[PDB]
Amino acid sequence: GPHMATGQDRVVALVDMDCFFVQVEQRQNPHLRNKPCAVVQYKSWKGGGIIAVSYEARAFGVTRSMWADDAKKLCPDLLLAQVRESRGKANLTKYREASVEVMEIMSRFAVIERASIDEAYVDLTSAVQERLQKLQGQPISADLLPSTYIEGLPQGPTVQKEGMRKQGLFQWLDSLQIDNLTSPDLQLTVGAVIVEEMRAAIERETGFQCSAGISHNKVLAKLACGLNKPNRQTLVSHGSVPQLFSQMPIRKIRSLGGKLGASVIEILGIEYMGELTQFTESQLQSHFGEKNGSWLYAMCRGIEHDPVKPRQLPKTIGCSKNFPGKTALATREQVQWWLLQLAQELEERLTKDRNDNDRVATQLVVSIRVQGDKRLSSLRRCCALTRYDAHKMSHDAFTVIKNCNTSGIQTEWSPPLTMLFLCATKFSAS
DNA sequence: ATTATGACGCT
DNA sequence: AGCGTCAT
Ligand SMILES: Nc1ncnc2c1ncn2[C@H]1C[C@H](O)[C@@H](COP(=O)(O)OP(=O)(O)OP(=O)(O)O)O1
Ligand SMILES: [Ca+2]
Repeated sequence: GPHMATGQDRVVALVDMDCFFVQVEQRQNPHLRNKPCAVVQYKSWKGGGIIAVSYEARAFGVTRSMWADDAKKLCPDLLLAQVRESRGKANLTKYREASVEVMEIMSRFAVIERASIDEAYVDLTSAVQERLQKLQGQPISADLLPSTYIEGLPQGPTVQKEGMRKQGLFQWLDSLQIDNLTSPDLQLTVGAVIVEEMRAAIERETGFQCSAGISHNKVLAKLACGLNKPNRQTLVSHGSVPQLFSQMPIRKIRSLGGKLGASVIEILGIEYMGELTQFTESQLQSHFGEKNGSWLYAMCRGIEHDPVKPRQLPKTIGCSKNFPGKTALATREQVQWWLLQLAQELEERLTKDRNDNDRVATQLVVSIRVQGDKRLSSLRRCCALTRYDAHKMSHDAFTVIKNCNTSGIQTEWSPPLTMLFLCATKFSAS
């Protein structure tokens, strides 16, 4: 009733760059623009592995993880851009720097939480309040929402996509009460106005297009973002939740895409998020734990309280390389040489980070995978990171893992290593 | 023979 | 600490 929380206290957005690495390469090489194209890493093995795909290529069925040779079978005219290779490994610097471009623009509008290389959450609550004070009861023109979809609309008593968009937007605005400055629906709408502005600035100043979700929390914002890709934004109101969730597979919600989501489905014998409303909070806690149970109880009602964390920079800086099948490292000289290569890229990135961001990493994490292990990581050890020196870091990394060697022979390494990973962590101000 | 990342929860 | 899960 009057004490039942509705989770409408915040305005939160999720900005998601469209086929990001592809856009980066297309900006650099105009020949790739408006073409079926993909970004690949390495080229020797089956033409290389695809890590990003343009929407033109997706129409042919091209997907991430697909080998370029196989993608060509579906899309013979597919164009390709290769990830830069340095010191024998893929180097993602161009995309990290492009990410910084976008993140710094978004930061002008509000505090952001860097979710990934090309996603950021935004808490627009305060900005919306300010903007509402300028409007002063003034209605919101549909012209201020040129790329916005209102989920669930149109509805009630045109066969084209854009036509439908406008009809929904019209119904939404027609029902708004611009008279109430505390109206959640109004707040969401102003949030979307600001996101239009943010997305316009991103495209103007970088050339990159993106999609966005606007709602009352991170999970709904994220879900909304994916509803109308690419180059569009979607508003998901609290009111839209029941119908939206009624046919929404549980795996579509952030954090429920893996084993937990599978267990929710199996244990409860349900398929859709909405079906969760029929269980008490205690019931959910009993199956999935105190934390998960509470989260699920609230989430299926469109309520979540995870805050947009003020963090624009990554917490860690890591370098990793796989050594599949026959290429698995089997000698001591091999292991040492590749640790050095990884350590050299790491030193380079750490030094840049220290100059730009006034901080120093204090811990070096070393991870390896042994041939046969199904897990991505077989072992993880840490040592002190006291100096940004590649030779020292590689030596220290070898030291902490050198006893993983079974070979009675000092020169041979067994079982062969199929993955090396160096990660700098635990930053302090400098 | 996907690969290269990155954040956070559990114990 | 070291491992697992989930995500771009
Ligand atoms: N599994 C992966 N391995 C390596 N790189 C990845 C992987 N997933 C994503 N990336 C990289 C390439 C992507 O361009 C970028 C952002 O990923 P993601 O948001 O999942 O898709 P995308 O931006 O390419 O397409 P979309 O338009 O659907 O968002 O990060
Ligand atoms: Ca993206």
